[PDB]
Order: sequence, then C-alpha cells, then structure tokens
Amino acid sequence: SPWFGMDIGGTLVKLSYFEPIDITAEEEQEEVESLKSIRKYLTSNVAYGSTGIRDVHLELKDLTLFGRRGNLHFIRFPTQDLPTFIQMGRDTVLCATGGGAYKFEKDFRTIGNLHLHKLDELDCLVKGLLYIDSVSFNGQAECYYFANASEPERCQKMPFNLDDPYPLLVVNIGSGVSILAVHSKDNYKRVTGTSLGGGTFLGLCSLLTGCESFEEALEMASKGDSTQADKLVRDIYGGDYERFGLPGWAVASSFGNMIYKEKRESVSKEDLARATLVTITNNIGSVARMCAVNEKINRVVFVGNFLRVNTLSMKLLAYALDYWSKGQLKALFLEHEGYFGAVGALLGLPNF
Amino acid sequence: SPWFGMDIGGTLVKLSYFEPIDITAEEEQEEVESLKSIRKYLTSNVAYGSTGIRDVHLELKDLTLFGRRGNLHFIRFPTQDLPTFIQMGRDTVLCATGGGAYKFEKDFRTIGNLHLHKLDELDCLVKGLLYIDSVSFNGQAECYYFANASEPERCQKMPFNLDDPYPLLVVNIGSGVSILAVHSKDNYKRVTGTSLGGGTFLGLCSLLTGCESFEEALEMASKGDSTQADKLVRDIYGGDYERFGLPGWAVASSFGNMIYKEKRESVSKEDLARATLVTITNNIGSVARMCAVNEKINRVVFVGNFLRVNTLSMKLLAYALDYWSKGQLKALFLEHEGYFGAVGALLGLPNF
Ligand SMILES: Nc1ncnc2c1ncn2[C@@H]1O[C@H](COP(=O)(O)OP(=O)(O)NP(=O)(O)O)[C@@H](O)[C@H]1O
Ligand SMILES: Nc1ncnc2c1ncn2[C@@H]1O[C@H](COP(=O)(O)OP(=O)(O)NP(=O)(O)O)[C@@H](O)[C@H]1O
Ligand SMILES: CS(=O)(=O)Nc1ccc(CC(=O)N2CCN(c3ccc(C#N)nn3)CC2)cc1
Ligand SMILES: CS(=O)(=O)Nc1ccc(CC(=O)N2CCN(c3ccc(C#N)nn3)CC2)cc1
Ligand SMILES: [Mg+2]
Ligand SMILES: [Mg+2]
Repeated sequence: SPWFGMDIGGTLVKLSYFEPIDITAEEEQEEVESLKSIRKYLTSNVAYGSTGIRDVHLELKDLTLFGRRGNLHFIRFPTQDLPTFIQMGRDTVLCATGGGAYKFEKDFRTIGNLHLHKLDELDCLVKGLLYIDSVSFNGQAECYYFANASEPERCQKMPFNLDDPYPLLVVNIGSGVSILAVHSKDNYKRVTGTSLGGGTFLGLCSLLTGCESFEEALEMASKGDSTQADKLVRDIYGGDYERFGLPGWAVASSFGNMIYKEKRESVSKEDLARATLVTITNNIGSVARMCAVNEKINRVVFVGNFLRVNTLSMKLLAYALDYWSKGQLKALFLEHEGYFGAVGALLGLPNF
Repeated sequence: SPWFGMDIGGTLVKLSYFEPIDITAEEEQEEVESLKSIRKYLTSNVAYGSTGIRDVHLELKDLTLFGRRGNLHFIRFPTQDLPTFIQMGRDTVLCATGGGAYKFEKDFRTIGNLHLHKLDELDCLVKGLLYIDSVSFNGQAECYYFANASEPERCQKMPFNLDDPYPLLVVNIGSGVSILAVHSKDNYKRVTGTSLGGGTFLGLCSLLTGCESFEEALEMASKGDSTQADKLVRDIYGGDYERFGLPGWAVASSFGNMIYKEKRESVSKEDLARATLVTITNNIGSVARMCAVNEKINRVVFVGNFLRVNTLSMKLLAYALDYWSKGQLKALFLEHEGYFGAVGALLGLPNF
C-alpha cells in the first residue's frame, strides 16, 4: 500500500506522501494499476480537484525512510472537502491524527478493508517536528529566526540550529492554539491553549470585511492601519506610560477606538483586517511569553498554518517576543510548519 | 475646597466625592455660595447633564475620613465628555489618576488657581481597594465570590474575608486589562496586561451588531448562543479530547465557525454579541490563571467596569477559573469594582 500520513484538523487536512524512487523493474510489474494510477496522479499534478494543493517547494528529495529511498511530498485540502477525498478513495493502512481521525473514523471505514490507526495529535506533532529537523530541509536548516527583529533595516531571516532541541516550547497555531512544553523526545506536556487562533482571525475577518479566503484576508491586512481601530497607550496617556515601561505605541485596547460611532464610520476594511491580525498575533505571543516564563524555557517555536504565507504575523511575533521579553526569549519558525502532525503519523506506520 | 478623587480612564471618568455631614452652624456660614451650590447639586441629583450618573447604591454612609464624618459618593461619566465637565468647572486641589490625569493636565489647568496632583493609576487602585475593604460596605463585605460555581442549581454570591489580603492578584478590566501582584501594602508589581479588554468587547460588539451602548451589548449577549459562532472541541473531535482533558464543550476556536459562509448567514446579532463576551471573558480568565500560577498566588480579584451590571461575565469567570484550575484558584469580586482608583486618589489629598 502507499505510505501516507494524515492530520485531519478542524480546518485543513494535511497529507504527507512518501514516493519511492528506487523501484526495481520487477517491483514495477507487481504494482497494481490502481497503485500506479495513484502515484502518477499525485506526482504529475500540483492541484487536486478544486481545493487540493501540493506544496512542491517543501518536498524532501531522496529521503531514506523505512529502508527505502524516496521523496516526501506535502499536500493539503480543506477538512470540509474530506467527503470528496473519501469518495475518490472508494472507487491500505492509514495512520491518521488530528481531531478528524476520531470524528471521521466511521467514514474512513467505508473504504473496504482499510485499516485506520488513530494517533495522538500532539504526539505526532512532536515526533514529526523532531524528525524533519533531524533530516534537514534538503541540506538547509529547517528552523529559522528573524535576526535583529527590533531594527527593520536589519531584520532578516537566519537559520537556527536545533541539534539539541530540549527544552522547547511549541506553539501550534491552527484553528485554535495549543502550547506544548517539550523536555525530551518522550517527555512533553500540553501546557495550555487559547481559543484565539487562526480560525478567529479568519472568522472575524470574514465577518468584518467580507473577505472570502485566508489569502484575501492577509492581502487586506497588508494594506491596513491597525491603529485606526485600536486604542493605544498614547491615546489614553498622551504618550508613554513611563512608570510601567509601556510605550505610547503599544495597544491598550484592541478595537477600542471602535466604541466611537464616528470612528466606526471612517475605518476601512483593510484597517479592520490588520487590526484583527495584530490582535490575534499579539495575544498568541503574549500567552507564549507567559508560558515560557512559567516553564523556564527560552526557545519558542511557532508552528501551524496560521503562519503559512503570513510574514506579517511572523515578523510581529519575532519583534514582540524579543521586545516584551527584553531579549530573553527568541521566536523560532520552521519551514514545514503546518505538516509536522502528518509526518509524525506517517512515522507510526512500522508499529502496525 | 471640596474633597474629590478622580480617575480619568481611556473610557470612563470615575469620581469619588466626600460629603461632610458634621457641618456646624458656623461652618455653614463660612461656606461660599459656589461651594454650597456644588454640594447641593451633587447630592440632590442622581443624573448630571446627559451622561453623568451617581451610583447611589454604592454610597458609603457616615465614614470618618481625614478626621471628619461624611458620606462617600461614587460618580461616573464618559471621558469623551470631560470637556463639558471642565467647562462647567470654569464658570481646589484635585488629586487625579488614570491616563487622563496626564493627557488632560493642561485642560485642568484652565481652571484658575486649580492645583492638579497626578497620582499613579495602579498605586491608587491598590490603595483604594485596600481602604474600601478595610472600612467595609456599610458593615457588609466588600469582597464576594460565587460559591459552588460549577453547579448552577447551587451557584450563589457569598461574602469573602480579605482581612489579610496578601498576596493578591488584581485583574483590572477596563479599556484594556492590567494584572497586578500585590504582596504588601507597599510591595506590588504590574505582572503584565492584555489588550483584549472591555473596549474590545464594546468595540467588536458595535462593529458586529450595531449596538449603541454597553448595556445594549450585554442585553443582546444574554439572548445569544455563542456556540453558533464558536468552533468547539466536539466540532473537531466529535466529542471530548480525552488525552488532554479537554471537554467537548470547550471553545477550540473563537468565532471559528464564521469561516463558513453559510454559518455567517444564519448567525444572529445576539449570538455574535454573546460570542464576543465569551471570547473576551475566557481570555481574561486564562491570562489571569497563568499569571496566578507564575506568581504563586491563589486569590484572584477582578475589578474594573467591564464587570459592572455584567453577571454573565462574573459567573463565567467564577466557573472557568475554578474549572480550569481544578479548584486551585478562586475568582473574587468587589462591590466597588470600578472606583478604587478614584478613592485612592482622594486618599492622597493629605500629602498636599
Ligand atoms: N488555505 C487555507 N485555508 C484555510 N485556512 C488557512 C489556509 N491557509 C492558512 N490558513 C490558516 O491556517 C489555520 C489552520 O491551521 P492548521 O494548523 O491547518 O489547523 P487545524 O489543524 O486544521 N486546526 P486544529 O484542529 O485546531 O489543530 C486557519 O485557521 C487559517 O488561519
Ligand atoms: N456606561 C458605560 N460606558 C462605557 N463603558 C462601560 C460602561 N459601563 C461599563 N462599561 C465597560 O467598562 C469598560 C471600561 O472600564 P473602566 O474600568 O472604567 O476603564 P478605564 O479606566 O476608563 N480604561 P483604562 O484607561 O484602560 O484603565 C468599558 O470598556 C466597558 O466594557
Ligand atoms: C495602563 S492603560 O490605561 O494604558 N491600559 C492598558 C491596558 C493593557 C495594556 C496592554 C499590555 O499591558 N500589554 C503588555 C504586553 N503585551 C504583549 C504583547 C506581545 C507579546 C509577545 N510576544 N508580549 N506581551 C501586550 C500589551 C496596555 C495598557
Ligand atoms: C486540540 S483541538 O484541535 O481541539 N484545538 C484546540 C485549541 C485550543 C483550545 C483551547 C484551550 O486549550 N483552552 C484551555 C484553557 N482555557 C481556559 C479558559 C478560561 C480559563 C479561566 N479562568 N482558563 N483557561 C481556554 C481553552 C482547545 C482546543
Ligand atoms: Mg492541527
Ligand atoms: Mg482604569
């Protein structure tokens, strides 16, 4: 059977697919036409139907996995479209994680003789994260940070070594937010979570602006001015609040200027999109900072698909974590940020 | 001069006024007509102009302050209307705190010979809180909690003794949120803050529902179902997430169901108001819980005017703090929750 790892989240399904590249002439004969059809379908297309996408730039080439060489592919589609995926599959050992491994268990079992093995969402995240970092991103660093995040003329993406990754605070920004403290490969805890996550950004953005997609929400936010909607320290004090080191530019009340009817009538959709992004991102950074201080961990890695093609939020996290921690915490980012659960599920295959 | 304490916040001005009740016959003669006019104006009206309100139920009767007996009155009006207040004053030693003591300093100085003494917002909060608790609420407890907050058939307001109040975590929910750790009467720190506060509730509520007042926002929220807008754990897992003790009813993504166009088209304004209230309140409780664990403090008192006439948020905080802390933290509430800064400012008068 094909080697697949699936993470069915509240919003997106993430799929890792291992394509063998060391197929012998004899093995090619013993391949059934459906298996050959699957491999060619997945490797000859980058869009699958109307909503599936292969993230070609993330492909790991010539990986040795389970004693065979191949390429590891990364594919995503909305959980709303899982019925289409299952229906395509009805006309294999599936290691699956995420909440949908439980919610849609009976649906996967409509595929005759399919064996479904449910694996824990956070166990898979930790295993997949450690694995991808260990094999590298085709010889490049999987982990990076923004150097000199305080100075914009100098702020630049730089590689970060995670050879001894422990301890590590993992902030998983998906529909909601989970925060993990990782002390060893077999010792980790879910410290807490917050419900102000990627789904809050997209849901509030759609309500406030009428945007119809995540990418559209980000494009609006890139054009907006969040201070048209937010009430800042300087709006309350006239300047800094010096006694407690709060700069005038800090947000005192997110959307707090929207209590005034005249300001609601002048704010643009782009301003509201940016205020939503800033509100959600700052809250995540602040919760991450409190968890790091309590866990006595100084390396904070942010994963999940809220940060896909979202440099605004990454730069805001990098700057805010460094600024508000007075340089004691560092924001770390991973190239394969949305796919670690799917990889960890795939890695569970030898157990079964 | 009249004895007044003023806290000029980002949204509301809070005023504490001490009315002497031991005026002798000779003192009444030496009272200038303007002073008599002020005292009679304040004590014979409960509404001042179109936006000032005296909270008569909070009055402290027959208090001994600065060696005189009198009644302590509590008055509020929007900071937007401070120009009207100052203009009324132009046709006294003023101890003032809050950001507006700085922002509007030059405006207060347009009142001839007025001496303005700016006092720190959080120093005044701590001093006023400790003072009011010490003198009691006309012989009743100033501090209360909700007993058996987990069981609704039993949940009831009960008094709480703060005779030895230290240590104490104070969560001040105003326009934004400040969190204080109080170790003694002269030893306290601002632990952190969040910008998701009362102004976020009111601003987002107005954008989403068109409500025109705080009280209207709360009335809408009392009629709504937040789960029409929020994505719950059971929407993602089909039930509880047992491995990490997350019940199916917990919110996984605030407004997370609003990523679906069909759900945006069926949600009511009341549902959105309630989802806004729940989102903001849960975030405040969660940040409070993390700060309490880090500060090693188990008593968490919530103040500020976000909780005025807001039993929904108080009960949600009481339940959530107890539930998510597994009974280790207790949510405490104070009858004079919005006025402690104004009282603390008044208490600074003997310094000058
Ligand atoms: N193409 C997209 N469609 C939808 N959401 C996207 C997309 N791209 C990025 N996002 C963001 O990614 C978030 C989902 O991230 P993801 O890590 O895949 O969550 P999930 O695993 O599906 N949810 P969860 O059950 O909470 O773990 C959304 O809330 C958006 O903020
Ligand atoms: N009549 C009202 N008008 C406006 N807001 C109200 C009213 N009643 C209650 N509120 C709530 O009270 C919050 C303001 O609380 P308050 O403690 O007075 O803040 P503030 O001191 O003015 N702000 P801050 O500068 O951050 O300390 C608002 O954000 C609302 O959520
Ligand atoms: C006194 S007031 O009247 O001006 N009102 C007032 C109320 C609340 C605030 C907010 C606040 O305190 N903060 C501090 C820490 N914050 C962050 C952000 C990102 C990261 C990361 N990574 N960490 N911490 C956010 C904002 C300010 C003023
Ligand atoms: C795994 S998932 O896919 O289901 N996604 C997922 C993501 C985030 C969450 C949220 C979460 O973890 N929590 C825990 C603690 N929370 C509170 C609330 C109030 C108080 C107080 N006082 N304290 N803590 C809020 C919600 C849940 C699921
Ligand atoms: Mg996920
Ligand atoms: Mg205040």
